[PDB]
Amino acid sequence: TAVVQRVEIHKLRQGENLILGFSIGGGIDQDPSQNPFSEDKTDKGIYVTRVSEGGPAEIAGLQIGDKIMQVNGWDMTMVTHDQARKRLTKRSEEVVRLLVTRQ
Amino acid sequence: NSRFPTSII
Repeated sequence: TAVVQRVEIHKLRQGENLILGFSIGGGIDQDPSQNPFSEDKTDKGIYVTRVSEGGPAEIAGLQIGDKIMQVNGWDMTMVTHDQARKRLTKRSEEVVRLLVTRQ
Repeated sequence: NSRFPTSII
């Protein structure tokens, strides 16, 4: 029911920032019952909740609803929302590889 | 959803 995908996002510079062109929800500090994208409503994982049309994530193949398992090898299955955000937005990293699962 | 915060990155 879930298929593994590997995407390689090349961030886009927007002013001082490097951006990925998507949004995330979830995390072990959040209420998993409110995540509309998961199969199991106790799943506290990080999910892609929106993708910017024409942005880096879209070009790389990311899709709304994808569950993020790893970012550049870092486990994303049991992290807080803020930890996930920080891992995805390291200013020093222009390329981020995401391991995701897709229903 | 107010109870499903999301972050833009």
